[PDB]
Amino acid sequence: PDSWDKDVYPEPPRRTPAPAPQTSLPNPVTYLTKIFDLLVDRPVTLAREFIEQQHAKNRYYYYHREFRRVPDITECEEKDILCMFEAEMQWRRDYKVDQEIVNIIQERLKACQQREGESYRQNCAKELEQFTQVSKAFQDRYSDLGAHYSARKCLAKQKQRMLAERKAAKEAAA
Amino acid sequence: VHIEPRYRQFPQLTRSQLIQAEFFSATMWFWILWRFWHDSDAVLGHFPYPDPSQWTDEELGILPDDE
Amino acid sequence: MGAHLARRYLGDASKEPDPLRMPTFPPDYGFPERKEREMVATQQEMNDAQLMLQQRDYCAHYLIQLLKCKRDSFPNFLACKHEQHDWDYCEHLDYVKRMKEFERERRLLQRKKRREQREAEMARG
Amino acid sequence: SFPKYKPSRLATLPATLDPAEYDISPETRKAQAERLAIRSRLKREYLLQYNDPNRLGVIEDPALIRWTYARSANIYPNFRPTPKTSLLGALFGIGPLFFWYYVFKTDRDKKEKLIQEGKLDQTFNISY
Amino acid sequence: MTLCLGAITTLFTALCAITQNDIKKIVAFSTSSQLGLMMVTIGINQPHLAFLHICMHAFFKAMLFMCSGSIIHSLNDEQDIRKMGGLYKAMPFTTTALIIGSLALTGMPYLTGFYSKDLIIEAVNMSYTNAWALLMTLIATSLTAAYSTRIIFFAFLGKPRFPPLVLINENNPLLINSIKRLLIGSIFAGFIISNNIPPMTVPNTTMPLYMKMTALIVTIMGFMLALELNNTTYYLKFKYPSQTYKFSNMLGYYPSIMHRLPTYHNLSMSQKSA
Amino acid sequence: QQERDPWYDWDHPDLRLNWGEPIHWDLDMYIRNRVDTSPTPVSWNTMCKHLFGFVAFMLFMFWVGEIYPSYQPVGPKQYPYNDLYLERGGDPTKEPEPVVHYEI
Amino acid sequence: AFSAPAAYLTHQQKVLRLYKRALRHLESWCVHRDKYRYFACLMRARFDEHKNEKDMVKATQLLRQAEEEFWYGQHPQPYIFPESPGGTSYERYECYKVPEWCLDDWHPSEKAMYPDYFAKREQWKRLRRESWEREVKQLQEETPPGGPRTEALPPARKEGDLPPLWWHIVTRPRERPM
Amino acid sequence: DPFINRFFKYLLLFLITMMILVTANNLFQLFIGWEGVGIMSFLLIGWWHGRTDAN
Amino acid sequence: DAPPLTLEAIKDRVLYVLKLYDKIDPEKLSVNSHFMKDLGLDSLDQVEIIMAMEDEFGFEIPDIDAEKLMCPQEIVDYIADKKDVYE
Amino acid sequence: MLKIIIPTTMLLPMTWMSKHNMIWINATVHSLLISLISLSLLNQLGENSLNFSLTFFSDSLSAPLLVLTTWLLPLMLMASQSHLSKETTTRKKLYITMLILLQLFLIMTFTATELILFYILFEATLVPTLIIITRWGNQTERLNAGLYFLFYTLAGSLPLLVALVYIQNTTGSLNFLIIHYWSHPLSNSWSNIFMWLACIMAFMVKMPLYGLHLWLPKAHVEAPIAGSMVLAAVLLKLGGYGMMRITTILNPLTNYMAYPFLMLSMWGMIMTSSICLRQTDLKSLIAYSSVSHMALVIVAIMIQTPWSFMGATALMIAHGLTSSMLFCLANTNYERVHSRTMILARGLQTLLPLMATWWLVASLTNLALPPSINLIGELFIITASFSWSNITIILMGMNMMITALYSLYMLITTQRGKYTHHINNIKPSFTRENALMALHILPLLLLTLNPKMILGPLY
Amino acid sequence: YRHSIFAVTHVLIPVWIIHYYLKYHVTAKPYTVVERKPRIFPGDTILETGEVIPLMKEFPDQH
Ligand SMILES: CCCCCCCCCCCCCCCCCC(=O)OC[C@H](COP(=O)([O-])OCC(O)COP(=O)([O-])OC[C@@H](COC(=O)CCCCCCCCCCCCCCCCC)OC(=O)CCCCCCCCCCCCCCCCC)OC(=O)CCCCCCCCCCCCCCCCC
Ligand SMILES: *P(=O)(O)OCC(C)(C)[C@H](O)C(=O)NCCC(=O)NCCSC(=O)CCCCCCCCCCCCC
Repeated sequence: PDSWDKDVYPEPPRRTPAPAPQTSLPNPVTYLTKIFDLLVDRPVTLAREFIEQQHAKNRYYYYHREFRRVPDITECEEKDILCMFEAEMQWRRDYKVDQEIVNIIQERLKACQQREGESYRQNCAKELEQFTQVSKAFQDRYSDLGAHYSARKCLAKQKQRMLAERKAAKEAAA
Repeated sequence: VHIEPRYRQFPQLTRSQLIQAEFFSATMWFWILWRFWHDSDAVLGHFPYPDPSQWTDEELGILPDDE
Repeated sequence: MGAHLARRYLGDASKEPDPLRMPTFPPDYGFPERKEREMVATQQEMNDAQLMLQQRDYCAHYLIQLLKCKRDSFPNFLACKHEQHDWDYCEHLDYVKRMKEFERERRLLQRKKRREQREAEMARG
Repeated sequence: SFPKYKPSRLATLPATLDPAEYDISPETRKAQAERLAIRSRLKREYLLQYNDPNRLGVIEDPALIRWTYARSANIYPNFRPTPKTSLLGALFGIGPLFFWYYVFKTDRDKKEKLIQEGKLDQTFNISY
Repeated sequence: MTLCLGAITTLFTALCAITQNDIKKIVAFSTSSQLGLMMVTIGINQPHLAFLHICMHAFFKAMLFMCSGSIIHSLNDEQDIRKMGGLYKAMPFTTTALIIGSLALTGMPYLTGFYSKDLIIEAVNMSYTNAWALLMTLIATSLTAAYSTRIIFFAFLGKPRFPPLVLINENNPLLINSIKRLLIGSIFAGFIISNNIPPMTVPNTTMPLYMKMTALIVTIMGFMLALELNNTTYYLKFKYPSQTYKFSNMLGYYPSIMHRLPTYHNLSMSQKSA
Repeated sequence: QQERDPWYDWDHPDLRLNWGEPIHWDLDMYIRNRVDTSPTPVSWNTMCKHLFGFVAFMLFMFWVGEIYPSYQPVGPKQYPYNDLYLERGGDPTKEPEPVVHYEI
Repeated sequence: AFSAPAAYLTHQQKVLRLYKRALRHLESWCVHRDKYRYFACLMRARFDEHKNEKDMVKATQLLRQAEEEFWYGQHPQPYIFPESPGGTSYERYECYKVPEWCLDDWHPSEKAMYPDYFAKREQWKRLRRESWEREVKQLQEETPPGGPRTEALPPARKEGDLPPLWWHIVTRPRERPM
Repeated sequence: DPFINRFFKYLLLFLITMMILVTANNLFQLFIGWEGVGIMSFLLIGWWHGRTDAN
Repeated sequence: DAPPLTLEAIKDRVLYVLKLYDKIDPEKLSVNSHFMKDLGLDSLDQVEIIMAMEDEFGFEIPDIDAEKLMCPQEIVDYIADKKDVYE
Repeated sequence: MLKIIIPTTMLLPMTWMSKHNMIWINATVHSLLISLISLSLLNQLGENSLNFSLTFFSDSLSAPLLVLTTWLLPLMLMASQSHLSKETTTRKKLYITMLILLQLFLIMTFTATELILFYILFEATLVPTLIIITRWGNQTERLNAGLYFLFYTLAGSLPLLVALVYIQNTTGSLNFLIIHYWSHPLSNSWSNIFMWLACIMAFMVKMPLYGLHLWLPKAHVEAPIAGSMVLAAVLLKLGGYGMMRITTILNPLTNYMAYPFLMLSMWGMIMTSSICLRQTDLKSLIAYSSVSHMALVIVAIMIQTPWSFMGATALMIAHGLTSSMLFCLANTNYERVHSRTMILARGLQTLLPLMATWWLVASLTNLALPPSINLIGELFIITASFSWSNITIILMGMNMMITALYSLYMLITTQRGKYTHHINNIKPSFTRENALMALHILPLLLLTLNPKMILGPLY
Repeated sequence: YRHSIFAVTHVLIPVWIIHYYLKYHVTAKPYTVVERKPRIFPGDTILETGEVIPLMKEFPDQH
């Protein structure tokens, strides 16, 4: 459907086998599906058609809010409260966006596991790798900031990580 | 149906419950016999169990001890 | 249950096979030319049939055929006797192959014991 | 003869097996009569107050009041610091605290050592 | 650990069941033993057999409990097999329903319990299992036959022991129809469910003949031994109970000690110390 | 209160207490819903010994059965494609160690 | 439960209670009726054998020995009547027992739903209120100055009187209230 | 039984909680069904509230 | 459920049991005859009679109350009073 | 926040100028209106708090507590009108004035944007509470209870005042936003250790921490019904709110100074549950249950993770509602029989059916029955503690088992069994009491329906 | 008549509501309702693309 992006929420093309009966007995599932279509599907479809027809008469729109980029805590001077506040708010919004990214990847993983069913171990290796990478990056960024997390604390953690990486690289090149 | 209580005597029974109990017991035994007639391998097995002592060293790939 | 447990526990574990270590001898040791087992169903076919990984043995093709026969003849759930028997026969053949492997391991172990005993006797003499 | 029954704290001695029930002194009968008289007086008071038509309320129980007072308010005034009380209080109020502190401190020290050594499986451990 | 827990549970609960005098207690211990058997089934890596046994046991154990309740209601809230008796002819339909349920529970060769219990026993015998767990499972099957024999023998066979005022009346359509609905399932549902589900595991086609008959042999052995021991009760011979009988009847002394000692210590610590 | 007489006409039949009689310090612990101290047909020491012996025997025999298991005279089961290397989640890029099963 | 207990049990009462308890537990052991009759006749034969004993000390010793034998040989799971204290149906209906003082708190509409019953209830209440003074006076007249030495209660010594302390005995909830 | 309607309501509530437990897809919902059947068992075992053994 | 008891039914059943007792002659048995004074029984016989009535009616009479039931009419009155029988 | 503060300061003249027979009606109606107005604060932002002005601000942590206070006031009014029928009009107006002042101080406390103003207001909450307890309590022990409560709280709080003024002198501001944006690490030294001790000990005494809790049984048992309702629902949450607010500047010293408090909280949670198992007084049982729940909240705050703060907030709200309901039920039974002994009145299930239903629901919510917000908060705290260490699961499991045991023990003892024979003054439950129970319980289930409203800023 | 009135309400109305909820609201966000992919056997016809999944190789038939 056009409600969601098929690229953001991937789904393999469905392959439903054609029915090839081998008995002269009737199909109770087929009969019950026909009865369900005649008793439930058509009434709910008519009701939804009327509701959508009512909706189309008073059509109106809502928008997606856009935020421009602002200087971050690295650019903010020491004890500059206005810039610090702006950077903290931007960092919090980006944190929420990253959380939703991790949620999207996790939902993709769950859906692929359920879809593949009995052979999920092999067929879902692609989605497990993406989740592994995303979770590793997210954990490295926001692992142990604490209850009173802040952009300053995350920046300090990144500085510590960069210092450790630089020391390791210098030791390797030595 | 109203069943009068008895004192120190066998209770009053009904032909309906008598025939229902007989019918369902006969149904159980008929089902058991009918199943044992058709698929008897569900109880007695279907495939023989090999006797490994009768397998030859030729087919088991065992060379002579001296060789 | 069985006599093999009694032989291994109340007897010579050296002459009885280890189920966890079997086989302990090369596959061609005693077989001049030995043929690899033939697999009929392919990996893609088994994956499409979504057989359980416990069920993807060398008897998987008969299981796939049985599943297809069962799905097609749905209301008549008694029309797959031949396919069920074929799958069971293949499983029986696999089990007797495993039994042959166990017996081969046992007699190879006792043959090795006899050979090493004879070599020890020759060294002693 | 038959094996004897050993009474315990949580499986007491049955009345029929009590040796004191087969050695009845004349003093014991007088004591039993006195106990029955006490019970009868209490029962008479309760039954009078219970069958009074004009009573509307709860019959106060002095025994219940004494029980609830002794269980709650009369404990501290009768407490004297003795060696037994001091040892029991120290044990039951300090030992568990230090025991759990030791357990959790050792666990967290091992966890931190593993984290520093970088050989602890922390993958997928996003929520904390 | 699951296999060992299930084995000890089924053995202990069956052993406690074979000597209870309350029919509801006997059925409850039978339920516990069947749960232990299901836990054994899970422990040998046979999860689907456990679910199949869940369904079959639901059917026939529900019917058995309904028959027990009918007996209790007919005999004026009497739950003692020592006071029941003569109900084979006093109550025909509940009698035949209980006999069918007991046969299904013990693994009658083609009833509802056959398509789960027999496969469970074969899987236990044919797998890489704990020897003690396997032995306890077999003994628990025998004791299952034993306590089913006890229920039937002391509830339906013999002479009446209930009070003289006979208020027996099982002609209610509600009771009859409910037991009928749960009775057709206790005979035919196993076959239908077994033949309709797809194969969830590889079958055990090849096995020794004696190992194929292990469930039936132990079931018949338990039936015969329990029947002989129960028939010995008619003799005019009175003997004091044994240590094993006291242990089995009193639930292994587990409720006594474990319900009096730990609770006493915890409650005493609650007030004396805290 | 479980030990107390059930047939007596107590003022509090469920609690089995009379009005005005002294209340035990541990009444809240000795109610019929709580710890019971009534005599048993078997001695407490005998019950404890039997229960502990039974559970210890079961644990010991479970350990013995674990070290002496029960199996069948068969070899390991054989699976086609390198013991199902790819189906169990093997790395497609990395080449597995080949596993070959022969006829017998 | 309807009889006021005495200060002690006599030797005859002790031995009779032991006899009944032993017979009950033997019946628990001997499930079948003919076997129970046989062994109960043997038990009564034992009691008859010890029935005549001039030495009360020896009689008490025999009673103690019999009590020990019973405690050893008792059935671990004896038969108990369903309504009896150990029974499966004991105290099942205690939640359905509601008293008349709860009854008199009803709304006027609820009372009006049952016109004839409450007239008789008011007659009973008038009878209760017109007799309490006589009951308490009779109780305090007959009791010794020291106090009641037993839980027994006197009957109505007069033609126009009711037995003292009767209201709750008479108006106790029915055995199967609902 | 004076409260057979309440008894049937309790049976239906137990059935609902058991269905929740069986059909639950995540651990929190499975725990919801778990505790629901537990509390319904508590309510139905002590059906006769005047019975100390039932409590 | 069960039919209610009546005074006549209780009396008939207790007399039935007592006439099936073999130490009592049914001809000289009436609802007012005493077990000890005019029937010639003793304490053990009275205990057996009380146990028989307990079996007959399916409820237990406590030992403190059973010792005082010295007459068939007393047994009838006690059972009716306990079972709430008034007609 | 003035749109909520001023209506209470107008409730005061309304109470003092209303007619003698309309005081309760007016106070209840306008308290409900103020609660409806204060429901607007639940519309929180996802990035920062609601800064109304330089003095008052609202947050995702402050909003649910304010709504709880505004909703709790009318329930206290109903209970007070129940138990104060014979008082004179002037004393009724004084009692209502005390309740109004307490609500006003609580609102200003939860909305104060500066630490010193927060301290002033959360200390000001003592005076109306002390007056209510020591004036309208029933027993002789109300005086001793008030003394214990007042002196415990003040001995805790005075070093907090010294610490706050010292922090102001050192850093330049006590504004919460400033101390959060300008927070600096706390070095390991004796001076910083004692500053940490001052702040945390003040709030632990307010919590209360195990070993500092005796004032809670003393005050809760001996206070009137309204005092007991406000002491457990809101006044206990001042410590948790303060600890959540104050721990911004105490890091990383909290990682090392939390061990004694964590051990005390866990073991005392176990001990107070065990005490609840063997309590002869119903109010004492409820008070010790409150102690256990607040000890769990203390554990969550001390371990100090984003998952613990959410569970802590949810548990605070749920415990407030549940404790208020339990205290109300106990007060109704006390008004029936004029005694607090738990075993005095039994068979209330067969004497008062709907009240037994209210008891059952309250007991079910007291133990963590899913999907109630009690369970949500407790489970979040348990999971955070499991991440902290893997024996906290042992302690939490023991606590949960004992919690279920004592909750159902209270329910069975009070409701099940057979009624007391001689207690014949148990009139049918009043419409007012049933409405009070319904208003206690329904918001709990609605919050279960919508859980994110009480999970705090960390959500 | 009672059976018909019961069946229409208790079964028909809830199934209408549930089908409307699932078809137009639940199946409007991704991954809300996920069906396990159908099993495909050799010698089959994939309906979406008109594909023919081929048969397996010859079996080494035994008896
Ligand atoms: C620390 C130990 C840990 C042990 C762990 C392992 C435990 C395993 C236990 C297994 C079960 C044991 C038997 C039941 C015990 C309870 C008996 C009881 O209470 O009965 C009363 C109860 C009836 O009581 P009641 O009607 O209320 O009346 C009261 C009695 O009158 C009252 O009369 P009573 O008191 O005289 O009756 C009891 C008395 C008589 O009852 C019995 O003997 C019943 C059991 C008879 C059958 C079991 C033995 C033979 C089984 C195999 C036979 C065939 C073998 C194969 C042959 C062919 C091979 C090719 O029992 C005994 O004397 C003991 C026998 C059992 C011993 C168990 C193991 C040792 C326990 C500890 C040591 C002390 C033992 C001595 C006793 C205490 C000291 C004095 O009996 C029954 O209901 C029937 C019980 C037996 C039915 C089932 C029989 C078959 C199933 C068990 C055997 C396994 C068969 C399959 C094997 C498969 C292998 C692959
Ligand atoms: P009535 O008032 O006539 O009653 C006559 C009595 C018995 C009161 C006599 O007047 C009397 O007191 N006689 C002397 C005292 C006496 O008889 N003492 C001995 C009696 S006890 C006794 O002999 C019991 C022995 C056998 C029964 C023992 C029970 C043990 C078996 C139980 C096993 C448990 C399961 C079966």
